[PDB]
Amino acid sequence: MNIFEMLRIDEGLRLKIYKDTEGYYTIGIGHLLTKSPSLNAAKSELDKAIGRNTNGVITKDEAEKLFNQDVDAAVRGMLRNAKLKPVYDSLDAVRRAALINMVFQMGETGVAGFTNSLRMLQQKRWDEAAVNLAKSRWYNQTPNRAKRVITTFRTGTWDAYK
Ligand SMILES: [Cl-]
Ligand SMILES: [Cl-]
Repeated sequence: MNIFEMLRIDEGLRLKIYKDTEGYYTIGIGHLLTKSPSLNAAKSELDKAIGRNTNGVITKDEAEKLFNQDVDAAVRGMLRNAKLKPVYDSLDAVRRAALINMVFQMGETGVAGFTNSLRMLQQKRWDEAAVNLAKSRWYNQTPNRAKRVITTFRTGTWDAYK
């Protein structure tokens, strides 16, 4: 199992523009298009992303291509993030995946704000972090997804994903 799979599980795959759990226009494998309330805006941002006149629908390959870009960008962002980098580097491979998941869902900034948890993760205080991580909006909004990631950080395994 790996990040792509892991994120393909949490995010799903949709070939037609849709609203995310927050109501934002999204497409593909959790590819946010816009925070705008306008579907035209989203159709536009879509076409710009694809390089074609899509009409709110893309192929799977297209989806996968956006997905690749997004994973790459997320990593790269993390690595350029002073609060993030260090934690990331301290982690083992599985847990790194858990962090990237979060980052993809929530944005580096979003994630860089879980200071306490971040710190606990860095100290490898798994149970503590898992509890800390759970005191969050994120957990309360998307409990299941959140629990998956939390287990992964706590256990260092893919269990939650099997
Ligand atoms: Cl893009
Ligand atoms: Cl959920």
